[PDB]
Amino acid sequence: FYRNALTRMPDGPVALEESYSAVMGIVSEVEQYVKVWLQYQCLWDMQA
Amino acid sequence: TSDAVTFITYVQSLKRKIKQFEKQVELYRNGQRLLEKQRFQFPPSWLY
Amino acid sequence: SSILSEVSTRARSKLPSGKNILVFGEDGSGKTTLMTKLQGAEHGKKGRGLEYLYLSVHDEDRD
Repeated sequence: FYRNALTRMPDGPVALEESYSAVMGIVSEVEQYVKVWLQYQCLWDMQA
Repeated sequence: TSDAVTFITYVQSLKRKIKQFEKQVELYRNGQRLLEKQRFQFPPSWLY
Repeated sequence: SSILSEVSTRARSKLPSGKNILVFGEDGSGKTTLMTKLQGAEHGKKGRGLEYLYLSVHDEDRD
């Protein structure tokens, strides 16, 4: 079964590259939101 | 020879406490690992 | 102000994280199979382009 369409790309790996870039941007924003949101867990670490 | 025999009897007395101190080391390793897995804020004055 | 913030800045310690692994293997060399065997899975997916998976690391000392 045919696996060569990536080399048969007329526009070059840019479309795959931009898809990967979108994925990394989404995950980076998600983890950035988590980091500031997850920061609240340090409150318990720190007794009265 | 009095000084030497005093040193020898002192280290002989230490011989008995050697095993108790070794089991103290083991149980304190256990307690420290439990405290770490209990996630307690170790004081700055803590000696590791 | 702050204080409640500045006390929170002295968190006790941190565990290692953010590690990454890079590899090359020729097409259909079992590279995907052996990568997925590291974490124990029998087989992942043999595809095209960069692939991504995990590395299940557990430390009993740190739990």
